[PDB]
Amino acid sequence: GQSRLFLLCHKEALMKRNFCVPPGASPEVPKPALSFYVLGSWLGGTQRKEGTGWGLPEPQGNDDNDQKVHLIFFGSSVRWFEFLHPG
Repeated sequence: GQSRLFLLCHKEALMKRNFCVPPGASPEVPKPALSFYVLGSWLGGTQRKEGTGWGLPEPQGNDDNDQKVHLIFFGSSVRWFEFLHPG
């Protein structure tokens, strides 16, 4: 198994959105779909599964880019909406 920790900062609303054309996909306009995304900051490197528990985190990437990530939720992952809160 693989894991990574992140701290939630702000959560957008849940509404119908029109996705972008995927890179290299067919030039067909996507149908509107229910989706939302959150903005969160990573707290460390990737952690590898170690039996029941998890191993020590890998060293954080020496990247000058800000430790910020966008997590786009859609499809069948929309069920996590009510379990996410800032802080």
